[PDB]
Amino acid sequence: TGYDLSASTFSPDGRVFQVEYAMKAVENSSTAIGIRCKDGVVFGVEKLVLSKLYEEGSNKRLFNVDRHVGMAVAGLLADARSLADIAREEASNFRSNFGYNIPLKHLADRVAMYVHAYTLYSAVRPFGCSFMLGSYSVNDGAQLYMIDPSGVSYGYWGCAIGKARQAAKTEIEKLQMKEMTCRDIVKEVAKIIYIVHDEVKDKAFELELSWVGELTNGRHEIVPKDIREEAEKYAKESLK
Amino acid sequence: SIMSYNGGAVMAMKGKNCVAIAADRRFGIQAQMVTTDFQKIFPMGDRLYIGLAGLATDVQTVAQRLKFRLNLYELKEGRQIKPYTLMSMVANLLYEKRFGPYYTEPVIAGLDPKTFKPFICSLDLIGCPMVTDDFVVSGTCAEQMYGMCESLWEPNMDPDHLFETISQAMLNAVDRDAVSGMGVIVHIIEKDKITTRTLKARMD
Amino acid sequence: SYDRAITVFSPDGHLFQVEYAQEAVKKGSTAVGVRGRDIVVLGVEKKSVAKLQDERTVRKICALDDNVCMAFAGLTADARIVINRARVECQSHRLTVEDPVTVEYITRYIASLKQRYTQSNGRRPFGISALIVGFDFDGTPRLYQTDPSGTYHAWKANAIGRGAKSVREFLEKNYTDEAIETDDLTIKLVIKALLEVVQSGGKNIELAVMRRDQSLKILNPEEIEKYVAEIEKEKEENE
Amino acid sequence: YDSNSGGEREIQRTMLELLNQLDGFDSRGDVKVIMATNRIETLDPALIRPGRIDRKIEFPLPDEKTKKRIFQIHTSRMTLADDVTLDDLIMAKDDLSGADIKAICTEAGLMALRERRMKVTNEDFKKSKENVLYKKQEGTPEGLYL
Amino acid sequence: YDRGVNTFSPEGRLFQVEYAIEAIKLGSTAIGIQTSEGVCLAVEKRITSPLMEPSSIEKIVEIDAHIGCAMSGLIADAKTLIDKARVETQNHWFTYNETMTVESVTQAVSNLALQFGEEDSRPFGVALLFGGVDEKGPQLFHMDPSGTFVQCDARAIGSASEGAQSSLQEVYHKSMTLKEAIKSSLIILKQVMEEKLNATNIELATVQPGQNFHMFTKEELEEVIKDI
Amino acid sequence: SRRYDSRTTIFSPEGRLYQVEYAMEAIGHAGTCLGILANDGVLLAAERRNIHKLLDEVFFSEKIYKLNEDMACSVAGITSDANVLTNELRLIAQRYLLQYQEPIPCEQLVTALCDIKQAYTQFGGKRPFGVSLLYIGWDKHYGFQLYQSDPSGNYGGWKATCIGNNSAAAVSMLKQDYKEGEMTLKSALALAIKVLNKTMDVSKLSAEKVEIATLTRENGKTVIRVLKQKEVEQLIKKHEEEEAKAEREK
Amino acid sequence: NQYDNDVTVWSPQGRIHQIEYAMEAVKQGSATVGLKSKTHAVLVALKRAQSELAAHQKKILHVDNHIGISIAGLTADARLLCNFMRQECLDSRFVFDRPLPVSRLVSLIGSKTQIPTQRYGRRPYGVGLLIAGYDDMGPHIFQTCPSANYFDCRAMSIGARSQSARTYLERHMSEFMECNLNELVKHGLRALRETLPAEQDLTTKNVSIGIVGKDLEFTIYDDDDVSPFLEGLEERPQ
Amino acid sequence: ERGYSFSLTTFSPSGKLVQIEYALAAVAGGAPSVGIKAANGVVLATEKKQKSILYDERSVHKVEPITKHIGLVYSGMGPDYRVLVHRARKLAQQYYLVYQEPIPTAQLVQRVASVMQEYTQSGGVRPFGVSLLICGWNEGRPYLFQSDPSGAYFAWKATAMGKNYVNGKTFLEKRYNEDLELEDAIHTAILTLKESFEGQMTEDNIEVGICNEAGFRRLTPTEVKDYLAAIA
Amino acid sequence: SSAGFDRHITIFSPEGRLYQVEYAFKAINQGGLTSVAVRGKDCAVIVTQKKVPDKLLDSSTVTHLFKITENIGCVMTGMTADSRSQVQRARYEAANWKYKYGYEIPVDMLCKRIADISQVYTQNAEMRPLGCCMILIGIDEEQGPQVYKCDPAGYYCGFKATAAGVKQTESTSFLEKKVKKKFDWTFEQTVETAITCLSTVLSIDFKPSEIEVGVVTVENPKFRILTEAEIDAHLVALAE
Repeated sequence: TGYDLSASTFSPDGRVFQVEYAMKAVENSSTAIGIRCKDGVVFGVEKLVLSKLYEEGSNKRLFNVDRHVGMAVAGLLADARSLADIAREEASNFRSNFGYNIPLKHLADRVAMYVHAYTLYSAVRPFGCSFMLGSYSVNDGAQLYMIDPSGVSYGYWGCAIGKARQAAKTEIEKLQMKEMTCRDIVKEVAKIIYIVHDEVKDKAFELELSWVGELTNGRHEIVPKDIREEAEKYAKESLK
Repeated sequence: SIMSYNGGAVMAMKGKNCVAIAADRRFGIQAQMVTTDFQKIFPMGDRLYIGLAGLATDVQTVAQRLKFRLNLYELKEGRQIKPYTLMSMVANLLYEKRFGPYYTEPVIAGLDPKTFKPFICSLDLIGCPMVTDDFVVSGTCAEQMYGMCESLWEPNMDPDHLFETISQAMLNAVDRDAVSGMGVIVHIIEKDKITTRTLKARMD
Repeated sequence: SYDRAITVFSPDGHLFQVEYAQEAVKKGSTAVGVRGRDIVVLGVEKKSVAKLQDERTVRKICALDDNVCMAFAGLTADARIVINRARVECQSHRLTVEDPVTVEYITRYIASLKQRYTQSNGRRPFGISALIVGFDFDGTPRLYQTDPSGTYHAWKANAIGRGAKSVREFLEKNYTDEAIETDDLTIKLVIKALLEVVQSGGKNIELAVMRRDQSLKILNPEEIEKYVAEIEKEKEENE
Repeated sequence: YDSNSGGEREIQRTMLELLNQLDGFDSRGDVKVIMATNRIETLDPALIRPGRIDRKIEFPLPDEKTKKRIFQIHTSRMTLADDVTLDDLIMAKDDLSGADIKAICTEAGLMALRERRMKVTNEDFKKSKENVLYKKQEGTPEGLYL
Repeated sequence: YDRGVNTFSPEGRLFQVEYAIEAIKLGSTAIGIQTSEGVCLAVEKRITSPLMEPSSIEKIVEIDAHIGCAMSGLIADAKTLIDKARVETQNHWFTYNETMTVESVTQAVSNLALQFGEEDSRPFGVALLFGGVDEKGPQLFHMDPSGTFVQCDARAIGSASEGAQSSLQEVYHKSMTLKEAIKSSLIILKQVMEEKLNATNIELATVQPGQNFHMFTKEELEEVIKDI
Repeated sequence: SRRYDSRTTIFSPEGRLYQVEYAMEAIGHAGTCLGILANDGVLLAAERRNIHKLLDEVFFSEKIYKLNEDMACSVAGITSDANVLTNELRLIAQRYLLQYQEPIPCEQLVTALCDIKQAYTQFGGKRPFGVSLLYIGWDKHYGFQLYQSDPSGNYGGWKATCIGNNSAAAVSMLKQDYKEGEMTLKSALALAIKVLNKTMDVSKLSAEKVEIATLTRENGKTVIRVLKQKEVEQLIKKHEEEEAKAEREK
Repeated sequence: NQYDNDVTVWSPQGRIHQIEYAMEAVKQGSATVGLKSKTHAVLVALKRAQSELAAHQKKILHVDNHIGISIAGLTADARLLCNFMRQECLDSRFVFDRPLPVSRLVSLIGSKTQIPTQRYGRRPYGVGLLIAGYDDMGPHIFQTCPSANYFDCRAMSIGARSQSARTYLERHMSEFMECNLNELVKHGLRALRETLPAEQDLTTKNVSIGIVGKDLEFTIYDDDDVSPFLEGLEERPQ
Repeated sequence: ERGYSFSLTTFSPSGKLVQIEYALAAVAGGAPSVGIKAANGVVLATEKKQKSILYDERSVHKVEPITKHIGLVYSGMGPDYRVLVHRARKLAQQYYLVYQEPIPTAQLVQRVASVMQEYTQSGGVRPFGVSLLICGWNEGRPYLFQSDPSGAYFAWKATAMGKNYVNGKTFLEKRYNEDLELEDAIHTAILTLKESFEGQMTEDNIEVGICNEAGFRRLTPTEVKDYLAAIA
Repeated sequence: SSAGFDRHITIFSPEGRLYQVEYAFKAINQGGLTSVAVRGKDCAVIVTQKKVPDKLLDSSTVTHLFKITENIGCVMTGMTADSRSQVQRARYEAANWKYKYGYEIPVDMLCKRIADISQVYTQNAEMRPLGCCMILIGIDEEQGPQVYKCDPAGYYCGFKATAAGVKQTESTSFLEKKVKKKFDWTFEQTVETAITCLSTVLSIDFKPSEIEVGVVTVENPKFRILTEAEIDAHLVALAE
């Protein structure tokens, strides 16, 4: 009875349904998952297509915040670019003052306070979009951290974001991350992403792919399809 | 200088059961006289005075800002102000201006509000209190200032001897200079009554 | 549907708290007044003074300058601000533009300030009005009014309070050039139109006549009785 | 309503039966309808379409000219007393009906019979003038200085 | 129900903006006409009581030397923007050395049309009619509190503007001169007015490049009367 | 439900003052004070809200506050909201005495705090002052001046005052006892004893539960007299002697 | 409907209708179809006026030399961003002395409309701007919406009755990447005229057309400038 | 109405004010703290009981003296006490070094409670339900004052709040009259303090502060029980 | 029962009861975390645990043990989103004590400083209650070990043994008879009291991996988290 209206104020049950509204708003977004391999971190995004609707390859959810860091985001695209610029400005402060690679653990804590402070004040609103933070370095190594609109800072070897985060993470436990090469970790995502999220609900779509790691010398750039023989690795076992 | 501009000298010498404070009546710009009725020592509360020597503006401005904060405290509690309270009030007010401090020579001479015990103190223009029990020394010629006041000022002084002590002290130190002169007023206060006298000096 | 009124307009295009505020002027202290080619007059009464209280404290009508005087109605709380607020501006129009205060300037200030007074959520609106009484330079008359919306308008005579249109109907006969040819008949005509306003008992009646640029003086209970005698004689000889 | 009934909701719907009863289907002739009550807003705009759209009037507070006239006609047919003046009665009151000016002279005649006078006596004239000095005829908030 | 003013409607659209159009209905009716030789406009003063002075409240004001104006709706809000643009035309005549064009006057007020700030707490429901002569000759502009700008050959506002625009476009003449615009103005005038015509009932505004300013002059209104 | 919303900023709806009607209700709650006309002096009275004898009475003057050497005031209302107004006008009267080196005339003085109280009753949604405090003093022009502060900004200043709503019984007494030119300040002091013993609810005029503060004009000291209960006790026996003398007639 | 009041407060379903309410204002405007080829781009809009004697108010205007734009919906936020577009276009034109591509420039506009759609006490902004421009890689056509989502497209349309435009666009937009300017302009109006009711003009003064290119500066085509585009037209069938 | 809105304080139709009145109802539900003004000094006896035996009173201290010659005790709720503590720790020490001398405690109650007035009276969002018993020694004559959230400062020779506020105030109203013997006043003040107190009384169940004319001294549960129960 | 805005604000009820604060008391209970703080003679041991729903859970980030200073650690409960924001704050307020005052803070005042602004979080409802719970430890001069706890109602609290939270009510009840004793506690005795109190609350006694156990003792005053090697050594030591 009006207890779920204000995000700053709590409810008689001890929580806020506005966070549940922001959490389930991420559930309505298209499936975007992530996984980290030994020498790198794999990113991916599934972009929905209705009619065309426009020139292919633009307005993609893959964003580059920092040299060694990358973004796999879901949800509303304006807040996705907004959270990309919030992290871009945060990465700009660490590069300005210091000039070396921002550790991903403390980078997630800086973005944690941002997203958390947005949930404190009822003037602003909690962002109903989620993102995937991952990075690799020679001294640091490969890390993948998952951040939720509630502000909890943490990370897993892999995570799932989209319509269903259960069936998307079901096969990750049997997937071999370390031993198999990062290039094989990309196809392990590309196969099931075509399997799951069936084409009956959405007729046309496209799967974005991005990876950063030792093979890229720490630099983050979107990897195309035909490059690294990924186009054939995509449709090989995904036809089952 | 700003001090010697308006001139003036304040000397507060305490007696036995009473406290006396005096200041010259001469007020003028440099070597030219203006008027002798300009008031320097102003009454604060009851049975307590304060001396001021310096720029007449810094004499009036501080006395106005002092009476300002004084009445504010006296209206909250009807009791009078202690000499230690006024000494810290003037020192704090003069310290509020660090690089801009007003140029004056505040000298607080007055009785305790509770009892008849007299107390005097002197404060620097920057807010530094200088604690002296009874006698203070000033003037122009050196041999008269520190030489006479040792044998002049007694440990216990009566209003008679105390008035004649500062009399010759303001006659030898002031009237020696050509531009200094034009009379000196003396304020000697005690618990029973407040006495105000003036010193006879030449008009040259 | 209907949110009543805060700031934004109502669905009918008008407001409410404004219309609601003008009724305070109706229940406030009534006032009257007239103008002429040289001398002008006014009146207020509605003092409700029992003479057992201080008479100078209830005094309301004042003057910024000898040329321009202030006449208001309603509660004097906000009007005391209108006094001081106009005293600062009339002193600025004194200070800047040293010429005598023009009625167009001073009225726009109060009006421009009376518009922002009703604007913010924020500054409280005025629930009272006022009417400027005075004379233009070189003896020409000036009288204006104020509106809770921050507008000004000029009248041939001051009629407000209860029966604004009824007194204005009596002011139609006041349009003759005979008023005011002599200041004796004008004051008698002021007590005439005022006789139909409230009690008109002569006690609380207060009238100040300003002749040309000379400062007005409140009529004492001496000349007021003589002007009331000729008004009663003109009524007795009218048959 | 008295007291708790069938009820806080449905009683409004059986009053809504009155609302449609006066709408009405189908209002044609008269059967004149003259309504007297506090607020007219209880009737829906759909009711005004059949009627009645003529006009509604309000009774203003009778002034001193109306007080004396109402008190005069009531005392016209039935002869009054000469010692009681109508001037001080209408002058001492402000904005009062014709009924209120009547029984303030009755409350004087009320106490008059305790002195056992059927005749007109000047002992009541002061006691009636005392009721003029008693004031209390009118009151209403206010209280403010405007 | 539950109208959110500047916050949009469930349908949806702005509401108080439409109520600001209703605020034009309560104001006096002004009927403008733009002609090749000049621009003529008329509005009724609507004197409530004989105490009212005719020149006290006027709906025609002068923004710039070559720019006329006709206000609408509220007065105090008009004269606010009026005197405002008068300062805007003064700063435009300084840096650019040339008088401000009637065109740019619109967009100057149109930026501040709806601020949703301290002004424009409540917005102002004052419509503005911009007349004058720019480098292109005589022009007549119309705007609303929402900031719409459309160049109209003949525009009417106020109460009778509904019935005024009816007979307006029918008898309007685009290619004719001011000679016909004289009698063409009094046509719609005498229609909408229910009372006798005098200099104090209405006011005329005529601005021409060669004859100006003008504006208007005293006792030319009664001349149009006897010319019927 | 047009006036049921909390506003405190804009006015009500028929032209009446919204909160000021309710502000005068708080003034008539537990208020006590009185005033009368006196030549060559003036007199005021106070009442202690707590009659408990365990109080220390170390507050000295409490319901009567002294804002100046030549002027004082009598607080009737919430003591918490008034203590902000005490130092307020006291500093405004001090900054005026600082500026001109001349005692602040009570004409503009009273109207200064009335406009200060008016700003809190105007805008910002700020809580109005529910305290009505008196004013007494002397000036070089009109001499003795009496004033009473009101929340709305229009002062209730007159030559008499009514505090609180219970004092309405004393208003009909003050208008009937209204006199000009006779003082004898004790004539009104003995009359003020009749005000407390009759019009006020508390009878017998309990000394420890009331206070009487008078101001006698003296050049240039202007001595303000805090009595307090000293000879009020003999004024009790003086008023009772009048009651014992009045019963001798009948 | 009380949950749609505050833009900050999320609805029970998470969808904020204040953006969709401004989507109506975008869809309540005139029908405009922008499109681009590899060589040059042609953007088209529509004009409507209050009365007959009132000149039809123009929509397409010019900002940057190589950036043409159209507009629909509220004019208050339009000219606010239009002057904001001037300041953003002169940023690099002054300091860097080069024009800004549409790619990175609209990213600032999307962030400018993020604050009014986020914090409390603010409202979204209905915007019908269709942005064009030429960087080194050729033309780009974006879209403006209260949701602050811009998509790079060859052709897109907003406003009233624009759903019928996209259907005619899909097969045509792929074939319009080849042909040159002239025949592309008259093929652009062959779209809007099918969207608009077929029983009325479609005059010269009620339609807006503009053309921008890499080596061709953007010129506003209105009134007599439209006449060369409207000559040699195929009438609509019945 | 309503009608008073807030800033600085809420509204009532009849008397006092609603809203924070409910916080005043929480003041009576706070920790009871007795106080005593006896002869040349001020005695303050509070009541502190932990929830379980796992707590040691040596950590949390309910008596936090602001000055060497001025102690204090709180009657009311929690850290809003500790909020005005550090406040008064800043507030009283500023005025102490302005004139460099303590000055009689009457002016201390004037200034220190002046901002406490505004702090409690003005809108704090949530209200403040902590009252205080003010003490000190001034010019040989000490003082015992009682403040509240409403900002009304009192003066009592023996006072109590929290529990016994109905019983103990009427108790001290009858048995105690005017000024009596110092330790004999502490007796009857503790007798009414144990009236509604629990039957189990230990060194850790209460605490007794004392303001000497030689300066405040905070006692400990050790010397509290070793004195008497019954302390006198 | 509720009247007015008291649902969304912290103002007290007619019974003198807070609303938004009383709903945050069980907001820690919804976190599902039991941290028991018990102090021996020369030492104090904190026992906590965690849940591993997915095999991708990283022990590093999801570890709930937070170390404020070298000599002073802490632990949280309830929602972990707000807890991290208070962690970096305690590091900042302790650094102010290091900067200004020059030495290490007793942490007794750190609980006051944190709870003072935690009271500001409880002051205005627009900045949210921040329902994270804080439990502190430390070392003071000649005071031996210490134990401190602060919930987000904003006071400073510490005692011999104090535990509050979801299941900590059942732990303190068993420890009343268990801790007394109340004599010199060996390191093996303090660890034995960590499992036995957990055995009354849970009695699952799963792998020592998931549970996190810290200790603060005076040998080297620095705080140290128990290594997984020694935890399993003391686990098989108490169970024979």
